[PDB]
Amino acid sequence: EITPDLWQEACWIVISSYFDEKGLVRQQLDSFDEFIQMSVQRIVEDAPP
Amino acid sequence: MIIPVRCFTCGKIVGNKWEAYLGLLQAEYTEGDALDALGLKRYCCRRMLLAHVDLIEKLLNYAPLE
Amino acid sequence: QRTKNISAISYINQRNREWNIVESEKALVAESHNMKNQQMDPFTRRQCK
Amino acid sequence: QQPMIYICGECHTENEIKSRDPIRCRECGYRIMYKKRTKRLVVFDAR
Ligand SMILES: [Zn+2]
Ligand SMILES: [Zn+2]
Repeated sequence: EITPDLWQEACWIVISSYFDEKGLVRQQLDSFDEFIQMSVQRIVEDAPP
Repeated sequence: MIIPVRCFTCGKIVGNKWEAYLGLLQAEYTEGDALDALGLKRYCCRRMLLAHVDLIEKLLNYAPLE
Repeated sequence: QRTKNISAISYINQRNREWNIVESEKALVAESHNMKNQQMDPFTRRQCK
Repeated sequence: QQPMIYICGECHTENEIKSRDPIRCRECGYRIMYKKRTKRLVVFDAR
């Protein structure tokens, strides 16, 4: 059921869930992990014999 | 990092009221009522208990030995 | 080591945040209830077209 | 006769370290250790 006029509070629960699941610096960690996960393997594989 | 000893503006001793304030908040009271239950009339001395952050706990987590 | 103080502080924090959540919810329901009239000078909102 | 006692990093155990010696804890073996407070007349004014 829709949430009329009781929405200031419900608006910040979603924000809290987001900031709990993903940190403030999550982009840095994700980028570095993706690097260490795929980029290195890609670079070492695509290099010619 | 620790509750001050005196109210900066007023000077009334507030250091000896942190444990009491926590107990009063814990049992049932609310802040606005606990504060005047302790006897903090002037709004200058209330900021001591409302705004104060308790970091000494985090500091004690780093036990030197054992 | 944390039986006293270190645990009581956490207990008071959790109960206080729960009390704040319920306080916010009761404030929201009360704000919804008292919908008789809203005539205030210092507030405004855009209305295009 | 002061052998320059040190405090191990994690053991928090005293050690006797002299010059021209490796810096390690008597047990476990770590590479970090701090010094002990002086014995001087540390006097502050509660001002
Ligand atoms: Zn004051
Ligand atoms: Zn060692």
